[PDB]
Amino acid sequence: RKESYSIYVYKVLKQVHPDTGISSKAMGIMNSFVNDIFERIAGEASRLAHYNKRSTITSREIQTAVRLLLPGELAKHAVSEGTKAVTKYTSA
Amino acid sequence: SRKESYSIYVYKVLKQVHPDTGISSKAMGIMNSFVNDIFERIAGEASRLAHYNKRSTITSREIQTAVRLLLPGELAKHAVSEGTKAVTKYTSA
Amino acid sequence: RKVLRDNIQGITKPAIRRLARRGGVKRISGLIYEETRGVLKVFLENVIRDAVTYTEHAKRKTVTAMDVVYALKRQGRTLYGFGG
Amino acid sequence: NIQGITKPAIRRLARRGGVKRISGLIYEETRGVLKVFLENVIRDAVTYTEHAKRKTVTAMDVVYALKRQGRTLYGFGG
Amino acid sequence: KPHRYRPGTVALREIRRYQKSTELLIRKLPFQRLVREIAQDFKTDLRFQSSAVMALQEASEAYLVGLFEDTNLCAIHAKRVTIMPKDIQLARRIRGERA
Amino acid sequence: HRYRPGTVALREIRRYQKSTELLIRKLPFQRLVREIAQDFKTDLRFQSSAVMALQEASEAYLVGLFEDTNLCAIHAKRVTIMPKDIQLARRIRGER
Amino acid sequence: AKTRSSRAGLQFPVGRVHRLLRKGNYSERVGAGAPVYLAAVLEYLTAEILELAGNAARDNKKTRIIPRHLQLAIRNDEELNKLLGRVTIAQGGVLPNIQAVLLPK
Amino acid sequence: KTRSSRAGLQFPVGRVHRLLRKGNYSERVGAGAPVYLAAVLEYLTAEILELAGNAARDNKKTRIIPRHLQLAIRNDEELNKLLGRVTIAQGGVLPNIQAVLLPK
DNA sequence: ATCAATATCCACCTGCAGATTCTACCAAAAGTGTATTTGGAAACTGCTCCATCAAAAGGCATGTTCAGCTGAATTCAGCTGAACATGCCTTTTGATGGAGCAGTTTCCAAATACACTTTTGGTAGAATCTGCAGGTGGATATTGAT
DNA sequence: ATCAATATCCACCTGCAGATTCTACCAAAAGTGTATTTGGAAACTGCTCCATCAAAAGGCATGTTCAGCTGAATTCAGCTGAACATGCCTTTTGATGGAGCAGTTTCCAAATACACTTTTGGTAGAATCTGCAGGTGGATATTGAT
Repeated sequence: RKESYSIYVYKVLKQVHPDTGISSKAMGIMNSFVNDIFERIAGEASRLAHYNKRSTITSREIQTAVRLLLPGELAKHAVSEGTKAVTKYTSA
Repeated sequence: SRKESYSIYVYKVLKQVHPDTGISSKAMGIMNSFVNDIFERIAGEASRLAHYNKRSTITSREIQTAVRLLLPGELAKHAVSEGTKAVTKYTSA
Repeated sequence: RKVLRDNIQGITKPAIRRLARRGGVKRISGLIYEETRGVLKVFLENVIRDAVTYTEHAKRKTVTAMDVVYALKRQGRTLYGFGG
Repeated sequence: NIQGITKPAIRRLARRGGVKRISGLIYEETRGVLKVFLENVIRDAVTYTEHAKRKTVTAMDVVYALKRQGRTLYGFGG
Repeated sequence: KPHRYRPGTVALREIRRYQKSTELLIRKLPFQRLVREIAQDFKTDLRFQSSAVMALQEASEAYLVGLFEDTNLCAIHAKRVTIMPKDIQLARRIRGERA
Repeated sequence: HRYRPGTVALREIRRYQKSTELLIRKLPFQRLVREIAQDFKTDLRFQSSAVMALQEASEAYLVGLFEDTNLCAIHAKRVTIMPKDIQLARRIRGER
Repeated sequence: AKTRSSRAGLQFPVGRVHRLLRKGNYSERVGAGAPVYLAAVLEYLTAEILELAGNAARDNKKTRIIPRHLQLAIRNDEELNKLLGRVTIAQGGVLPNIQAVLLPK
Repeated sequence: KTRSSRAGLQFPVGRVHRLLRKGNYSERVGAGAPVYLAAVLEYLTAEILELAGNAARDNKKTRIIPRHLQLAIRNDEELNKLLGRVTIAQGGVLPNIQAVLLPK
């Protein structure tokens, strides 16, 4: 028991900087980061669906939540990455 | 096309405290927003509280601690009394 | 319809003076008026931007008072009186 | 105890804040501010402690307290 | 005389008057145009419920008034009585709106 | 040899803005913490990381606050921060 | 057939509140005491602001509470002011308040 | 054959889904939502690790520590805005002295 | 600006220890395969509400004068707050134990979620009522000039 | 210390736009009869958490000196407030077309519910390593002084 995002953060770390490592304290920081952004996106998506009297959160709510939450350029790319993963997911 | 409101209840409480006083629709609009707002803050905090304690159900105990977290000093003390009193009176059948 | 331009100047010097009065201001430097317009515009873009985002998400063409109320709540400027 | 938060240590904080010159009355003003800050956060943290029926204030209790006060902290369990 | 109030007297008279009332201080139509312009040079073909426009005016006027109170405190603090762009900037920076 | 007033002050700002170590002594801080906690619930225990979160939160808060105080002092044509500067910053911040 | 409100000695709707709790996605389960306690707190708070608003209306010699009265009651009350510190009341205006330094010397 | 690999992500789509279902956000959760949300969380993570990595490199370090995550966040206009009400423990602050306070 | 004399910084190396990273394994999620449920999209269409226009009316925004008095400069010295050498004690920190206690287990009786079936309490308008917005006038200041 | 010039009050008045009630349904509580959990309540651990001890060491509390910063006191150029003449364009009222919310149905592609089969991620030891913390030695940055 007691799951965390460490493994995944690390894999991503090796993709962008194979040569670089990360300390425990820094890893704790990244974990807080992921949990925080996760709660903000889900929280907003939660409100969006309720405002529109829908009972299910689809990628569409996640997308608008992202546009509302991330500033300009971060939103564009996040949105790009997002629709890209749903496409590659559906196909095969 | 019917939309619910707290107007009926806000109006009853008004007569209780000030029998002689009325309330304009705009003032009632403000009161409705207020009730809805505090409701969400209390429910919101109760929701979190339960989650942090791996509990799947929100009980008067969550509402109580949410109330103490949200309201300042006296307001908290009195809301807690009314709350407890109403619960015990409710369970007293 | 008809091109909308320079409407920010619709926020007049006297309207800004009044707002400063309600805010308790006695004396106003000549450059305050353009600063205030700049600040209002930023305030309005951010809220309108979110309000319209809630509109498009509901697939509507009409921005509702609720769209604005939710945008205000997000921005930390909760508004009572239009919750209908 | 609050007097334990010393002048020199308050100077250090100020320095990291970019402050060059400090008035003699700043030390006591700072302590009053630190105390109000701690009372607000701890009170909330301890409310999460009592709620979980524990005798021990946890980092998570603090982290949640800080989040309520609009002071989100990263690195201690969220 | 011709009679003439000293500079500052009328300003104080105006503060008392506007802190006494609650009506919107910016003209209606002009403000609605501003909303429509910003909204449009943002997303075309938008319509607005009249109350939606009023929600924005009420909100933007409470914001400017609150901002001016903070601005005024920044001027008084600089030992002035006249608010300047410099004060609004200091207030916005401390409010964390711009930093 | 004696450095002129302000010179060592500037030097410290450079040193401290460069580091990340907690600037308040630990024991004293832990002591202040337990005392205040005692007023809300008696005989409490504290995870060591609970105490560290509080010190981290407190110091970042005080540092941020000194930044706004400094801006308020500079605004009044000063270089010395005073209680009126801290007071103004907290007022604008909405903490008062 | 007793309403839960009367069983609880309340004016506010216990049933409505309970329904709002279950449909708001706050938790998977909602205890029977939750809506009663929440309806009571909500009722107490609207009784607190109406008491003060009614008085503001009286001080202004009106019998009908309007938004401005609501504002005067809230901003003049330390705890309510704190609770609604980040809230804005449409048509409420502000408190009469002029910094001393600005008055005729 | 995991949903992550299918979506081509390093982040756990399955866990994000479970976290969404059990977080009391809505009665139901679409299949794409966890994928989409997972992609967004991975991207921002890469973004920060990218910049913090450089912060380490510019410090003659190979190991990313809190200080680096702080230098990456604060020196980036957007990340800074997004994390404006957040404090990175052990991150310190950006070196910065107001002009007026300088010598001569 | 240099001359010279303090202290400050800053490289380049360098040796270990505290953490990292690397391994070797088991439950609890995650992925499947079926079998049902269903939310909410597509297809109309009833009908609020919004965008527009017409038009008259006077509340207010514009500009211009004029000069009161406020903000910006200067000057100056009293005294607050920086830099320091001193002397000392409260903070560090490192085990060492003992123990108060978060975390788990194992029940299960009390409390909830469910599926219907009646029963009203509320909401949506018509039918009645009425504070009070807007006007008018002297009583009362408040100001600002002599 | 007076007064004109004006602005500010306060009370008295009265029809009407904006509340209050009065009436009717009906979406949604309330009452019942089962089928699940939920989350305490005892009993026990392995932890992290206080408590001491106990030295040593910075790091803090002091008392001196004096540099130079904060304010107080003066000036004054010219910005910004108060007033006035003009007449523009925001306000008000009403009338319409019809854009596009919203309400209803109709019902599949998609989500939920299990019952199982596999697999991945969190643990608790094992095999290196990135940097800290010192150590010189060499230019720097300060600050006093020709």
